[PDB]
Amino acid sequence: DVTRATRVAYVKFMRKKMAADEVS
Amino acid sequence: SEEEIREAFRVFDKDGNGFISAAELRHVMTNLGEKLTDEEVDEMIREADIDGDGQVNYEEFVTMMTSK
Ligand SMILES: [Ca+2]
Ligand SMILES: [Ca+2]
Repeated sequence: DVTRATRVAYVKFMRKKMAADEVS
Repeated sequence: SEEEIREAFRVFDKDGNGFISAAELRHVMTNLGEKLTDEEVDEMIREADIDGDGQVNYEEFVTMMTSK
């Protein structure tokens, strides 16, 4: 499973995709 | 602390050459259930890529990981 820091990295990597899904 | 961040980096740096590539980031993201364009993956590399070589070294990973 994700090792917590990896989950934080995944969310950070996703910042711009997340923002643009929030818009749509 | 730093052993957790080193470990997270190793999860992404799958070939262990000390750089997270686009292909590696696509791979990890895909196997967490994401459907990403070549465009969206490049965008993700840009969140951390500072020298603009198109991949994420450990130092770049640290600074993305410790700023917000
Ligand atoms: Ca690599
Ligand atoms: Ca770089």
